[PDB]
Amino acid sequence: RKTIDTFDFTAQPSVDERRIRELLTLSFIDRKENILFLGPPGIGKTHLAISIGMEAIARGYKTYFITAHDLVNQLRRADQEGKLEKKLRVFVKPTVLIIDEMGYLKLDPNSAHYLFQVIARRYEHAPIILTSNKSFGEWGEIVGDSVLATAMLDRLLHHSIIFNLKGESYRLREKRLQEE
Ligand SMILES: Nc1ncnc2c1ncn2[C@@H]1O[C@H](COP(=O)(O)OP(=O)(O)O)[C@@H](O)[C@H]1O
Ligand code: BEF
Ligand SMILES: [Mg+2]
Repeated sequence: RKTIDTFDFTAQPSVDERRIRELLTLSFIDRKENILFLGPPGIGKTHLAISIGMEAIARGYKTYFITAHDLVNQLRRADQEGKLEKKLRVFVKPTVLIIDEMGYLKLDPNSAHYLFQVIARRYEHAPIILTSNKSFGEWGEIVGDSVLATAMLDRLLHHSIIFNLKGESYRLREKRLQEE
């Protein structure tokens, strides 16, 4: 549970606080816009995603957080038990779905399509907030199918607000400060 008020914009100058404050108005929800935070590990992607989610919850919007690998794996099981459609509603019903950590783990090519279904069903219905360390061109490798990746991104990116973050890891930052 992280909020915008604990985010140090001096330590992370690659993100414009103004743009983030625009997100916190939650305008993106009615505009059906997805929010994407991209960049290397530890730079505040998940922090910012959770901050927006926390604002949504406070403003009365149902919000759900899950990593990409967990989402794919859970939907796989639900499908094996002939209850795919029921698990799908869990990820489609929330007004704001945060799909965290897209791209560290290559997804089972046999299960990558579960992610497409969530994206396709939420498409032009309810926002997805996504964090990833990979460029869009690398998504083919993640899902094990360049064609499926293009289809996913076509929907995801159509109505979207993209943040490309940079900088040194805040994790290693805090580690230095202790040592020093
Ligand atoms: N500018 C920042 N200001 C305050 N805390 C930060 C900042 N960037 C990262 N953190 C914190 O460092 C840790 C790593 O940030 P995180 O967003 O989880 O990394 P990632 O970009 O890989 O998702 C978290 O605990 C986060 O709250
Ligand atoms: F390590 Be971060 F979640 F990309
Ligand atoms: Mg993260």
